[PDB]
Amino acid sequence: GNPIVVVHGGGAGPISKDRKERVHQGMVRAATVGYGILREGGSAVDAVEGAVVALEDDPEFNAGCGSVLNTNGEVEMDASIMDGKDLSAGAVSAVQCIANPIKLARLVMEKTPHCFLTDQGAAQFAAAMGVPEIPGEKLVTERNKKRLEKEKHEKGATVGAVALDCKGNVAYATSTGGIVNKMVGRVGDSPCLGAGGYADNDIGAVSTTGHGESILKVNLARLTLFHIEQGKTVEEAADLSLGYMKSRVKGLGGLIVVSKTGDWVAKWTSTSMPWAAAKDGKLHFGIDPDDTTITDLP
Amino acid sequence: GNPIVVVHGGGAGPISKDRKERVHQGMVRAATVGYGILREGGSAVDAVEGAVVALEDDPEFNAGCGSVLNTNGEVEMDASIMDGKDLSAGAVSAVQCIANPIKLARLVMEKTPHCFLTDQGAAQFAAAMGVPEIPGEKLVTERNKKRLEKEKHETVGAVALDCKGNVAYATSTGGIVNKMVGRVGDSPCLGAGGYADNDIGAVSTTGHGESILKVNLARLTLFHIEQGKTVEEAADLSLGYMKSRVKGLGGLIVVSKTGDWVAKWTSTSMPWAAAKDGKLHFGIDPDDTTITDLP
Ligand code: NA
Ligand code: NA
Repeated sequence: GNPIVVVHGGGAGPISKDRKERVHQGMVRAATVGYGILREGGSAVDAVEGAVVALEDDPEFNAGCGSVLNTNGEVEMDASIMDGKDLSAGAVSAVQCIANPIKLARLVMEKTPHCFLTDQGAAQFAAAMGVPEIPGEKLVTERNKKRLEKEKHEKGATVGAVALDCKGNVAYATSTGGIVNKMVGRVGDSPCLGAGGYADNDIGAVSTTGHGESILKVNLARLTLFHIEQGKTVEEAADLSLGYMKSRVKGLGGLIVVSKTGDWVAKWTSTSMPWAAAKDGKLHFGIDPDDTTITDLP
Repeated sequence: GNPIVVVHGGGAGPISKDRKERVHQGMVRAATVGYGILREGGSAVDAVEGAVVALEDDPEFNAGCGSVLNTNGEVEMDASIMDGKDLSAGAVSAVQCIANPIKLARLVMEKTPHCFLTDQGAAQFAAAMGVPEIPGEKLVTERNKKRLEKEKHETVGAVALDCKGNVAYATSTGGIVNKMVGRVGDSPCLGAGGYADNDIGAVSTTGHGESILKVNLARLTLFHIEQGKTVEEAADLSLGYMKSRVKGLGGLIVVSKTGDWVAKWTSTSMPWAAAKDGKLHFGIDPDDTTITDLP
């Protein structure tokens, strides 16, 4: 039984030669953790969580440490995780002062009769679960402070993973800092099932990135899976769904897909999207269209 | 075109003879407001909002005043509204101390570059928009206080098709009895709480929120319509899937772009009403439909 892990960063382009290598190493690390969990017989859920925790902790990515700032220069995070076997899910929105929103989303799934907690109640739940509070300042990066000032002045005028485990289970995890200069309490697509991602053993798993409002309006992740159900390949499904978002709501973004049959793809309508996939002892990586590197994974 | 408005309450248990009549009058009033807006040439969005504001203000219904209580005996509300023309939307979650979450969801849609605000940020936005703050107690009913105590010791919506061919949905709720602080249901989530698309139709749902979210109930219903199923087949298939896959019960109302509509549920009951071609349709229990004329 051949397990697969696919990871994505946020559509980033253009980037400096030296930052491109840090992004590359970050993607490799996330996919290595994810694949490593799968190879030891771990679940698709553990794999996607492991991969996303890596990207949250990595300051080079828009999730956890490295999250973009809202209008007040604060880090407000969203995350969701879904299990394709029983459709079990966990999600958090407008979370602050925690290192790993995806672990909190996993906790919502496993420890509550719910699948979505927000802001104050999500903060209270994190405290009750013994999740350590970190200075909100430890999530803020200088690059994100500059981005915010740039955005505010111009106005003068989103990571994830999908997996198929050894037992045939599929899962997705999506985590974000949102959009630069967002309003206080703005909720994106990331914590919303069907938009931020979707996982179903009878179809496959999707994790998305891009303009959250657009992803929400088109239900991007569930839409992708609807084309797969209708007989389209993972590539056709991704193209059709992304294409529809572009034409209908003028939205750009990207997604990663894994079908129940083991087919996978990473596609985007934005400039770039860092991505990596691991399957059959091989690591696939890319950032720009039609520029992919494949290396052997012992 | 012939405009249509469909409204729903929350799935209800066997209720008292006199409570059924207040429920009936509430549903009639919501559909009357909705239909009245449509008949004057108003948009589908204005119609669904008008119908839902009525149900929020009505203490008989689980939205606005009459919202079920959370674990702390407080009212925390969720709402979403969508316009089928451009897929523009507005949603709010864990909102407190405001009379009309649906009006706040409409303001998110019209006055911000976003479509979903939560808790503290939604409250800040409401204040900046001049939305009056009401005491939490004004949203609390005695029936709800009893429900909470009972539970501890062990949801409304509208769809419309306007004269210009636009479709819309509005969904508003108090959530589930004894829910955790900050619990977000299906109601403010596009594709789950509802979905509106001029190229298909509009859906508004009710029931076990977690189940509705997991199956993407409203968008799922519309996928079946896209595949050639009638509004009735689509509703049955989607509700049936929620029941079998995630053990969830609930209900929904649908209006297709062609004018076909239906109200279906897997729960015990679901108060509903529909207005089209000067006629009002109403029911609570399966196959109890009453039809009356309206000039
Ligand atoms: Na990061
Ligand atoms: Na009410």
